[PDB]
Amino acid sequence: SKVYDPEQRKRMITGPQWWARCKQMNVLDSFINYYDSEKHAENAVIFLHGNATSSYLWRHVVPHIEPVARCIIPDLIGMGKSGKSGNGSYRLLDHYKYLTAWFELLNLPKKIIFVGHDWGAALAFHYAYEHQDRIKAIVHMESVVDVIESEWPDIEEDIALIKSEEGEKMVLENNFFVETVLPSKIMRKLEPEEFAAYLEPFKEKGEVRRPTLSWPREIPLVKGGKPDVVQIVRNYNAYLRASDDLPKLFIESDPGFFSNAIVEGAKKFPNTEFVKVKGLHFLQEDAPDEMGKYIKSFVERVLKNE
Ligand SMILES: O=C(Cc1ccc(O)cc1)Nc1ncc(-c2ccc(O)cc2)nc1Cc1ccccc1
Repeated sequence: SKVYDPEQRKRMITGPQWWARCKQMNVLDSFINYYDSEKHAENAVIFLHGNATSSYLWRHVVPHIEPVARCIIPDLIGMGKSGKSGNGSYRLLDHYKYLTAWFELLNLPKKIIFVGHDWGAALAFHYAYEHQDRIKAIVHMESVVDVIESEWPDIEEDIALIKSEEGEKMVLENNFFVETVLPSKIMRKLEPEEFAAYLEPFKEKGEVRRPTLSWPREIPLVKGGKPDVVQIVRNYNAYLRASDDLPKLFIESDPGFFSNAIVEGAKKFPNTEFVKVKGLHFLQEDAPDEMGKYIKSFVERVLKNE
C-alpha cells in the first residue's frame, strides 16, 4: 500500500507553478515549451523525459545541477505544454525532427550533456550517434539501451495488442499509460496536484493522447518491431558500446520494474559509472534529490577532467 511522502507538500511544485517558469519558442511549424535556467551557458545539460510525462518530471532534480551548468528541459512535441506536430505524427523521428530544430535556436555550446529517461534517452542516444562531436557526457536511466531479441515473457502479445485498434481504445479512450501505468510505477503516492500536472495535457479524450500510444508502438522488438526504429537503436547501441571517450552515468532503479535487461544493456557501454536510487520506473518521483546530487557530482567531475 502506497503512502504520501509526509514532507513532500511543503516543497510541492504544481503544474501551474512549473509552467509559469517555462518559456516558449517557435520551432518549424509549431512551438516547444521548455524550462531554461539560463546561467552558466558555457555548458548545457538537456534533460529529456519519455512516455506519459513532460519537463515536469525533472522539477525536483534540476535545482541541484543549475548552479554548475545551464539546464534546459523541453516538453517533447505533442506532450506537456508544447505545440503539436504539424502532421499529427509522433514517431521517434517526428520527435527528433522537432527536438533537433529546437536545439538550433538555443545557442548551445559545442559539447552538450544529456540526461535521458525512457524514450528521452533514445532521443539523446540517436542525437549522439548523429552528432558524435557534440556530446560531453550522457546520464541515462530506465532507458531504451538496445533492441529486444528476447521478465516480460508475453511482451510480443502485449505489443501486438497495443498495435491493434484496441491500443487506440486503451489510450485515446481510456488513457492507459497516463492514468493507469504512470501511478503504478511510482513508489510513493503522488499529491493530487502532481498527478494533475501529468494528466493535464491529456485530460481530454481522443487524438490529443496520440503521443502516449505512438511511443510504445515504436518499441524496438527485433521480432515485429518497426524495422526503421530497430535499425536506429542497433546503430546507436553499436556506437555507445565503442564510446570509451564519452563519460556516462547510469542511474539504476531499486527495485526497478523488469529493469534487469536495461542494466545489463547499460553495462555494455564503456566509461559508465553506476549508481542506484529508490524507484520503480519513474524514479525522479521517488529519489529526486539523490538523483540530482549524483548528476551534479558527475557533471562537476566531467567538467574537471575535461
Ligand atoms: O501489465 C501488462 C499486461 C497488460 C495490462 C493491461 C492490458 O490492457 C494488457 C496487458 N503489460 C505490461 N507489462 C509491463 C509494463 C512495464 C514495463 C516496464 C516499465 O518500466 C513500466 C511498465 N507495462 C505493461 C503495460 C503494457 C505495455 C505495452 C503494451 C501493452 C501493455
